[PDB]
Amino acid sequence: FKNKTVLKKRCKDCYLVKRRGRWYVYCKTHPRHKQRQ
Amino acid sequence: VKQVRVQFCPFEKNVESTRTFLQTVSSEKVRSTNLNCSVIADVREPCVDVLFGDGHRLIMRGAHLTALEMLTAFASHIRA
Amino acid sequence: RGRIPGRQWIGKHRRPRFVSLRAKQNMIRRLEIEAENHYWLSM
Amino acid sequence: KPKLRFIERAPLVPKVRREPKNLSDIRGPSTEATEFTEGNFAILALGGGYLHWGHFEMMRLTINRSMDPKNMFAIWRVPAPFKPITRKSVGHRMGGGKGAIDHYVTPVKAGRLVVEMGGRCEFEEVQGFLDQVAHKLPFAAKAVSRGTLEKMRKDQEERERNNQNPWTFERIATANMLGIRKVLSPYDLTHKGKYWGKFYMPKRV
Amino acid sequence: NTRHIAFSGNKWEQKVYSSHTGYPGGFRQVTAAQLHLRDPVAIVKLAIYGMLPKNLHRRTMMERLHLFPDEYIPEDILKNLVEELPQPRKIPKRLDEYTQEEIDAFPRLWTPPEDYRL
Amino acid sequence: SREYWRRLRKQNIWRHNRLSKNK
Amino acid sequence: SKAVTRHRRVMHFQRQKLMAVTEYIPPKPAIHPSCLPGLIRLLRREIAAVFQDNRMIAVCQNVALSAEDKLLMRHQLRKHKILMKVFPNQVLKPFLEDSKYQNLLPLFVGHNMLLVSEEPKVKEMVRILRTVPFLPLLGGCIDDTILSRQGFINYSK
Amino acid sequence: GTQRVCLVHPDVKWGPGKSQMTRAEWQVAEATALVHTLDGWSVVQTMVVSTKTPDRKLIFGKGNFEHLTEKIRGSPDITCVFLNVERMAAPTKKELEAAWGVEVFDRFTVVLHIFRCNARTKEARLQVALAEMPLHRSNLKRDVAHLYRGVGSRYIMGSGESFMQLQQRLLREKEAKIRKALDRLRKKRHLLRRQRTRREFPVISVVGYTNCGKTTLIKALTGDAAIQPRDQLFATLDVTAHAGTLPSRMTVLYVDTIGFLSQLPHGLIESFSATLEDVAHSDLILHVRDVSHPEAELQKCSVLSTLRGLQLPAPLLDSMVEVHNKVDLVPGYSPTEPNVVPVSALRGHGLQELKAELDAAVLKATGRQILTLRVRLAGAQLSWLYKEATVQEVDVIPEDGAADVRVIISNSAYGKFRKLFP
Amino acid sequence: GVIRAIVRAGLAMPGPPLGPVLGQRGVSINQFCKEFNERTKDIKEGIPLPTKILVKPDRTFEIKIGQPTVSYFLKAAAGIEKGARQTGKEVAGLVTLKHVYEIARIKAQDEAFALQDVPLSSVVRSIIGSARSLGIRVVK
RNA sequence: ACCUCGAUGUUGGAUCAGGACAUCCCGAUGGUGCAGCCGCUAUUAAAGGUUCGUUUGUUCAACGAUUAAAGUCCUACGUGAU
RNA sequence: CCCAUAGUAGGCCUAAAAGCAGCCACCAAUUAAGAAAGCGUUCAAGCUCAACACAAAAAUCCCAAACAUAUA
Ligand SMILES: Nc1nc2c(ncn2[C@@H]2O[C@H](COP(=O)(O)OP(=O)(O)OP(=O)(O)O)[C@@H](O)[C@H]2O)c(=O)[nH]1
Ligand SMILES: [Mg+2]
Ligand SMILES: [Mg+2]
Ligand SMILES: [Mg+2]
Ligand SMILES: [Mg+2]
Ligand SMILES: [Mg+2]
Ligand SMILES: [Mg+2]
Ligand SMILES: [Mg+2]
Ligand SMILES: [Mg+2]
Ligand SMILES: [Zn+2]
Repeated sequence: FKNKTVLKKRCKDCYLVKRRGRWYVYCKTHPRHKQRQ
Repeated sequence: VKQVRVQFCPFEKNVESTRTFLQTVSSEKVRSTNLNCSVIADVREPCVDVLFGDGHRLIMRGAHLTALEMLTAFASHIRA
Repeated sequence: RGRIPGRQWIGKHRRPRFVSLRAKQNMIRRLEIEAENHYWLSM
Repeated sequence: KPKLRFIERAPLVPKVRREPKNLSDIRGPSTEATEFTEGNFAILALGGGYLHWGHFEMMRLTINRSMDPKNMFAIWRVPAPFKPITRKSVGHRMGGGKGAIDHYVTPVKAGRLVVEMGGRCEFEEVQGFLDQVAHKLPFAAKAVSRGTLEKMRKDQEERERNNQNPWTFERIATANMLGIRKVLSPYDLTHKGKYWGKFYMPKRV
Repeated sequence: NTRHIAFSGNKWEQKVYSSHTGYPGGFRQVTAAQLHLRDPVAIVKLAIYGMLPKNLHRRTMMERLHLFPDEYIPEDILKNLVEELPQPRKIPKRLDEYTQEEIDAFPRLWTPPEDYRL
Repeated sequence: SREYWRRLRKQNIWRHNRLSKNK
Repeated sequence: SKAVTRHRRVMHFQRQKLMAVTEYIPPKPAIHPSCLPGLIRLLRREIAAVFQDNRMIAVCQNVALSAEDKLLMRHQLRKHKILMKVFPNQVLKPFLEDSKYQNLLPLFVGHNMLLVSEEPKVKEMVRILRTVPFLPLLGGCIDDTILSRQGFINYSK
Repeated sequence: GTQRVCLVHPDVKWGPGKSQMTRAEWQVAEATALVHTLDGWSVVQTMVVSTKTPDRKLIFGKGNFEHLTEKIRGSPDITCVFLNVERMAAPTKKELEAAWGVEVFDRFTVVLHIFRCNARTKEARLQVALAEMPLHRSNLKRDVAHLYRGVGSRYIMGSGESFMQLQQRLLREKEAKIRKALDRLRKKRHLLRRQRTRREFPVISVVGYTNCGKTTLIKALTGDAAIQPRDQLFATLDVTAHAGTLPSRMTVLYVDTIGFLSQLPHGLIESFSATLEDVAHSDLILHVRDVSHPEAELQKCSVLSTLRGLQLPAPLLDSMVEVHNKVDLVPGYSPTEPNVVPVSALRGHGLQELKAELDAAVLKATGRQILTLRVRLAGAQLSWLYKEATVQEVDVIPEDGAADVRVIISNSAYGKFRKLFP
Repeated sequence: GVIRAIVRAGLAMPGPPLGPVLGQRGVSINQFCKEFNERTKDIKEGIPLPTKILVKPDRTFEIKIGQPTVSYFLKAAAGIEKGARQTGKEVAGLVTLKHVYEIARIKAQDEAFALQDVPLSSVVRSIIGSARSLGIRVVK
């Protein structure tokens, strides 16, 4: 998880989900794509 | 999974679900995943009978089931 | 916590001031009066 | 020569006389380089600011790298830095005369085009890196086509026409209603409240 | 029934009640939900205390005030009671509480597709 | 005309490729 | 502070009031307007010509096959004079009523591929389909006479 | 900043500092190219001054120093003086700056300026700050009486932090913070190389004097068109690794490094730290010499002195493949000393011979063994070898179901193969 | 699985180009090259011939072969050994439309290659495009 | 140059420390060019802890030996009516 | 979301570099597909796209209490 003010899907498998009050880029094939707003 | 049979009457309506199920199940990817698995897409209300490798039968009467529901049940029974 | 540097209302970093509906209505009322004044001076 | 031309740090003949920082050259709407010329796309400056040689290099490198030379061409719509900005030695006390010329900038006013692009291309092909450059510019900027610029101007005109507010900054300032000219500036009589210092408010009517 | 007060919005989790024991590191900030769970009267007590004038009569007024978490009230207080004030907020009715007559009166706003799983 | 629409589709694909070059 | 500042300079309260009063007010449209009330014809001609020329027509669902399997099926069909055709349903729906095929409406849904011919090799075609226990023969209409699969089998025999 | 520079070259006559290998004209040409590198200024005046005591504080004698300061003060167009004296000591810099009225730069400071202005790296900025820490006599061109009496005098019985105490504290704190930041950047640079080391890529460092053609040689070897050599001095700022293929079909990293310079404290230049540590960790060292340059011997001596001062491993010093570039400039050239590969980077004349030579060098250095190995087909042994070791040749026995593969394999990969596929 | 190769009829040599790839899927390379040489004897010798081998899960061979390539065939027809470098301006041989027709006569006849377009226009246009891509000009 | 020059005693140290977290250690957690061991990076966490010496007035720095670590700061560069 | 045959593994180039290492051509057939818009391969093989069909953080302790709906 890296904190980013702007969230970008870095591959096809990244998906945006609003959880615990903020947006997250989650990815299973490339966990390093994990971003937190 | 061992065998899958799909039966329907196209001249009779309410067959879109079963027809799409036939197309998706017969898609070359599934048959390549299990070549041993045999599909018999007969046709003559519409029904789908799936016999698994464990001799277990699933019967889906697709008169009022959407293809998504039929495929989800089929996958769930595959998982067993 | 929550300090305004230096003196309020004068410096570069002033205490924010926000217009209320009351102030907006007052200014609008004065503007209406002055518009009527324009009309009555135009003749 | 479709690629964007190199811009020198300072004029070949350096200015010898220090000149005042007349911020009016940044203040207010732009009256020059406001329309397209030999191009179909551009970077429009929605605010005033000074462009340095660093900004010029950023624009040149980014546009040159991201463009297609065989199908796209770019041209500057802003002159090379000419206005000299002077800085005193670090830690100098106030007084002792004006500082020596440190850098050269070029002023840019709101509503001006900084770079203009054209060629056998459409907007979507260019808007990406034009927006990158605009976002990295020192002032608010936007990648705008001829069509988009005309659309935004027409939208501004439509808002001015159909606004339901009986009171407008233009009217009040011109008529000196409430004596607001005591608070306003003489420039406001022409800015109509759409400009505040170097900042241009587009939603402002 | 001060235990059964209702907060509008997310105040249960956002409203923070702050105090300082005086000793260093004695700053305690407890959310509204936590304070309610600890003391079922503190929320209303503090609200009334804040709304009362900030003078020397406030503590006497708070003495006159009586708060009880649940329906139970002391017999002497009940005998003292004179009038019952109307509740400031009318409690909305739940579906389980809505009568069949009201449900029938309210029209059906749309025709759901017959072949929908819902 | 089949050839007309074939050429139109080819040109549309070319335009899409040009647009997506940067994307 | 200069008239032009790097930051948004604080406005005099009267100027702030003036700006707030002279903000833009959009026109409210009373009732929201939101809730107020070549290739196609080329393949039209192609379908008309196909129907007029072919004496027998059948349809199927050749979508579950590989590219090479579909190519092999096409080659086996072309060994006979029969021709396999692909057309969109979106534009095939009008053709049924246009050519007066009312009974054909509930036959062309989803993937549908035509098997137009004049000389029926239906016997060998069914033999070919037999070794692939899927891709069922779907109802067609020979010479303006709708035939079910039992009808096709009887005609084959 | 559009500066004007007087290039003062101390020509050392007799004693230490007397350069037998090179001439004053060549050295001043080198300095002129150095200053031209920065894109900001150029040499307006050049003076070569004879000196017999280069080690003294003022470098020059009394008369020569007075003569120099006379011209420097008389000519106003000069903004700074570049003293081609390697590094100046702090007292020497202070005295010369005070006498001449303008900033005085030496080779060390000029190179630091090259790094900061051209390669705007945090390393360069921090190094410039570190070297600039000595700061006194702010107002040059004039001696300013100050009369610092009575500032911060005792209030009751003592005084607070005085000047020259605050200056010392700030100096110590700044040195500490700069060193700590430089250490962090060094650790990050080391981190960058972990994956390369684990994959055990043969890494070769191309070293040599500036403009010898290291970048051009790497471009020729790898085939990468992105590499852009330049005629400018110190053009190849920053160190970068490029992959290339050898005749043995092996993949090898060439570490394009910053070119070395004569009379320069490379160990004390922080921007050179990446180059120095990369050559230290290199498996092989490729020494590129521009034989066409008249100062070839001096350039070789300087580079070799730097390499020796690096205290690199003895095997690394040995087997350092020497490549004589720019041979085309010399019409007819014959390498007298053996084991040197004459090549033309631009024209690619001896590149094949160089490739074979350093391929043998890599095989010797990296410890990889060339051997023929038998692998059962359909085992995936062959694919594993394809991935983890270079495969010179494959010969499959159709009947047996095995293949004899001539492969160059490292000890690690060989052990992994033996364990994974016994 | 299906393995595609462009092996030359005469050059049935097991090893460098065929050994590893075929073995990765599992083969009797001796059998494969023996059958390929049988096909080479059946057809002309010394010419590339695309193949469509299908390694069945039962570890058996079904070699499917057809016409020679198009590029080498066109080069042979035009009397060229090595193709043009530019192929847009460089030309090494010319072929007449009649010759193109004649070669096409024996082209659209292979099951695997899919060239079964009944119209002659389809195949002639395809081979014309191939020649234009190659360093061969279309005469008249 | 806004308070203080009919005095606001001002470096470093001792003593006692209050506070912030932008966390040095201990806790939990995501990523890694995370095989393991070491690490690096980011989120959360300020309850507790955060050494002794040689020279140097040093704060610091270097060095010696350790430690889980020997944190960055604010507090009139905290604290001389201690 | 589905789906991808193809003259052929377009030529040259290279040990082979086959849409996918580099340059030039960059057509054309299938109802429908850029000699391929991206991954991957020692090279292949394999996976996708266009095309068919369907905002912010600091150092003594946050800082009025609270409140969305009874007619300006
Ligand atoms: N005639 C000739 N000129 C060469 C040759 N190799 C390099 N050069 C020239 O010398 C220049 C050297 O540029 P680079 O190769 O970038 O320099 P470098 O060796 O990296 O050295 P630095 O720039 O100091 O880092 C080239 O750009 C050419 O102008 C060669 O073989 N022959
Ligand atoms: Mg204040
Ligand atoms: Mg005195
Ligand atoms: Mg004062
Ligand atoms: Mg004053
Ligand atoms: Mg007093
Ligand atoms: Mg934190
Ligand atoms: Mg201070
Ligand atoms: Mg697609
Ligand atoms: Zn991802």
